[PDB]
Amino acid sequence: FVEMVDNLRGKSGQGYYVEMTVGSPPQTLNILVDTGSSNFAVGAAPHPFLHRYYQRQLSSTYRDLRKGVYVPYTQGKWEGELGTDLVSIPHGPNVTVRANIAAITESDKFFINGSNWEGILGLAYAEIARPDDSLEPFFDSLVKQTHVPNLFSLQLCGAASVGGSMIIGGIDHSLYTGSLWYTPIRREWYYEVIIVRVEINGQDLKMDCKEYNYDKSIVDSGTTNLRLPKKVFEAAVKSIKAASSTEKFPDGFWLGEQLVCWQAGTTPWNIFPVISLYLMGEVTNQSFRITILPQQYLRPVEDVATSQDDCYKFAISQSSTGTVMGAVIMEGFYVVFDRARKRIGFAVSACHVHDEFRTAAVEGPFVTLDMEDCGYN
Ligand SMILES: COc1cccc(-c2cccc(CCc3cccc(N)n3)c2)c1
Repeated sequence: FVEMVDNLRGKSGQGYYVEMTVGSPPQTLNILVDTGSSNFAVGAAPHPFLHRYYQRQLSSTYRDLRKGVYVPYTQGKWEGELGTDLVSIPHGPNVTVRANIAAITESDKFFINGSNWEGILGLAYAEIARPDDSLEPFFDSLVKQTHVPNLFSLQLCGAASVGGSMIIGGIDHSLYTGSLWYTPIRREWYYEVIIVRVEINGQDLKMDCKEYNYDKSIVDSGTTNLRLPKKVFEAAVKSIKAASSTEKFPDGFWLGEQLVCWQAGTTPWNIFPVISLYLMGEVTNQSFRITILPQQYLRPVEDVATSQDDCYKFAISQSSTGTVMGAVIMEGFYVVFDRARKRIGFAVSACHVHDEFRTAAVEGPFVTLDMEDCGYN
């Protein structure tokens, strides 16, 4: 696994990518690591933002599936042609696999101007694969065709340029301190989990916990923010705003509609409280909690040419589709996607940003009753 350490790169707000090769001879591409989707989709045409794209005509091992795929988002989409081909990960396990690949032939507001990735690796399960769950995800193909154990782990560091590790098939104990604590994957579609309690600064929100997971809570390397359902976001902001009334910021800030700036080196960490999410544990009536800092939910915006300050965007936002524990959360922790035992492990990341005051934490066990009632059906 030492070969796989530091195999991720990125830029803030723009995601974490791994090098992959597709076809024979190998074409190298940088591929976004996304635990919130289930298609391996890659640029296959010369869109002007792209450094590189998959040239199927150059590959002897390419096979057409003669079926297209169309994938909408709110504002934007990608569309493509399905096929299979041989896929490796240079700084991953020493194997080659025949995987489905969606050759992206048209898109809108998908690729990012200035980004250094050309595709997406969906690491979630077949249920949310498009056009349907019969299209086998990459990781399912990998596990099926090789002896790679059915698990992967992610250390997203952030740390301008960002970095991290994706350990495929195992865990590397150099990437975390203390103990791993595991929360069950409620259902294998997204990496769905259950949050059972939330504390801002130690003090809890006292909401029907069911709300915390209305209609989902998921772990998602492809979302920057900690996203929260309307009503939980509402309550959540209310307490953070209160926690932090010392200084003042507009209403738009909290809605992610304006940025906040303080002069270089002048940011007040401590007027902002820590956020603790209690996750369902492995055992009845037993939970654990992960604790993140404002340096996680207060994210720098790289360069604004209309300012000189240290400008941050408030990284919590509301959702119609549930809680999303994005890079804000994951950058605090080493996260183990233990597919084989249907559980996600969290430990303090050896690379998370800390000081000599407060620190990211994973703590347990706690006693929490009625954890099953926290899940929405
Ligand atoms: C931290 O990961 C990021 C940050 C910004 C943008 C993306 C990004 C951009 C275009 C496409 C995708 C993959 C599709 C997608 C959309 C929404 C949510 C998820 N998980 N995946 C990601 C990922």
